[PDB]
Amino acid sequence: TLRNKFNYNTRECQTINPSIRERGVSTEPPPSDTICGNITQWEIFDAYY
Amino acid sequence: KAVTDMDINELRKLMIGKAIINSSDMQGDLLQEAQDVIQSGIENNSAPVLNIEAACKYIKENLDKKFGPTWQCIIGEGYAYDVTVQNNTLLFMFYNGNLAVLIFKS
Repeated sequence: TLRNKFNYNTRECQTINPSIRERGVSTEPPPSDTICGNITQWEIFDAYY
Repeated sequence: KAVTDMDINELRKLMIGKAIINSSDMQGDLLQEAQDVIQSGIENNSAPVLNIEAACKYIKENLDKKFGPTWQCIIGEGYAYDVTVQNNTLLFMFYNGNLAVLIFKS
């Protein structure tokens, strides 16, 4: 009889929680290509000429 | 006169500040940056006699600060190489006469 509706209100309260989510990310660097160049005095000059 | 008069010893003497590109795997805009730095770089530390070590001390440090940390650059009269490089990271341009400049980013 002492515990009333206007002597003990009863509130509900929660916090806003973001939904958990599981994702994959694979980072692969730019491809690396072998190059073979030869330089001789003539091949320089041939272009130069 | 013209090409017939021009001999190798006259052609080299006539013109030192010429520029000639062989290969160019690197992008169009990034070449314009590097080409200006290496030409100005070598001529500075060409000194009385061309210190090939001195040239590639300057080019190494410049191209480390300018772009990326592990940039490798070699110059020479004549040589053969095979060099694994990343995509669009490599320029091969030789200077007039007997100077072959290979620059790349590993």
